[PDB]
Amino acid sequence: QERPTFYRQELNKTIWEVPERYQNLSPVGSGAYGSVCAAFDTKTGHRVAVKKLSRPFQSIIHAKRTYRELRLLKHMKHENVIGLLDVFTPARSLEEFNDVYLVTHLMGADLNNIVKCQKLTDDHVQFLIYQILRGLKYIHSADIIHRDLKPSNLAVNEDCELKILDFGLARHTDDEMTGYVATRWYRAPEIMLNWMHYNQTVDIWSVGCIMAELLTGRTLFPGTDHIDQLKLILRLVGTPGAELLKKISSESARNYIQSLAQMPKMNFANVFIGANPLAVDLLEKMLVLDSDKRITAAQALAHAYFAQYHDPDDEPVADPYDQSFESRDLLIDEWKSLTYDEVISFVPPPL
Amino acid sequence: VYPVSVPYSSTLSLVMPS
Ligand SMILES: Nc1nccc(-c2c(-c3ccc(F)cc3)ncn2C2CCNCC2)n1
Repeated sequence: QERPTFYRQELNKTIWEVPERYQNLSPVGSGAYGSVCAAFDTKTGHRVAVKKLSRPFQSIIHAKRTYRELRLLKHMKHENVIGLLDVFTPARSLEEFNDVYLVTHLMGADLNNIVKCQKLTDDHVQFLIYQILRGLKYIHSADIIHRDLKPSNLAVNEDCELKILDFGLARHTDDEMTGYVATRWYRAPEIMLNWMHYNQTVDIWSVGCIMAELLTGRTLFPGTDHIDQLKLILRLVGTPGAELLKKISSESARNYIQSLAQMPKMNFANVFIGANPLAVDLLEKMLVLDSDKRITAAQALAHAYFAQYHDPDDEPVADPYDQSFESRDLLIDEWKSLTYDEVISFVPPPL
Repeated sequence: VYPVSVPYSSTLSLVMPS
């Protein structure tokens, strides 16, 4: 293994310097802290997506996050999760190391694009939610939570295959959080304001939201702010008891909810008109306020809505992930050096 | 009320936006 030959061009207003294996680069939109180009890879013969990070080491927080993202992508080997075909830098030494490029298989679109242009049949929804859940079982088994499941974060292709991306990258103390508007719509009530008490089933709430939207074409709870969001949610699931309501509300929001009459539980079969009774039933197990009674990814996969796909011996869990780095405090150049190590130690898929 | 796109009646493909 010697250094490949690289070539340069300008895409999205920077110089992209990539191995000559990647041809026909085409900008196909932003990624998390980066931008993405589609390409053909002469080496595997696949169409791929290449993400170049935007100023990966511009602060300590950014550098760590660059490290976190690389470590996550390297760990994930699962058909319904984005993984790495390649990671490269044009740098020949740590002393010149500035840029990180990540490569995975090309997916044609995201579920935002699909929901906004096309009606989905109950069969589509079955296979799509199944893949989300299959992927999520695997992520959750490595003690990672996605935290931001929404349609734009679910990549799809022409054969209705799906991969989860942008898992576990953001934290709620991050500034200029992009995507925050859409993220609210899909977020579990218990973490809408603080994160002092939650579990991995925050992600299953988001799945419930996405599923409803794939079935109907419409965003289930498109709130304008924390009070509005809560009101929209309670209008469907019903106003809970006083102890639970306190766990999911600010004092202000709680006061707004209580200035209105108690809302009863709606029967989901009278909301989602025309739906598969089994689709309705699973939604009822996903969109529940009590997170200790919300269904897990593993349990959801055995739900009868997924009878045509479910298979316990073909729904794998992950190798154990070392998140000890998360507790560290390092300077830009130290996170950089760690990220460099990870770039250099990468071993590609066999193909 | 949120009627489904395609009412349920007792290989898959998707079209890309472009
Ligand atoms: N078309 C396509 N196919 C696969 C992935 C992506 C991709 C990535 C991404 C992540 C890691 C990686 F190593 C390479 C690319 N990040 C955001 N996206 C897209 C998903 C949302 N719309 C376009 C951006 N885009």
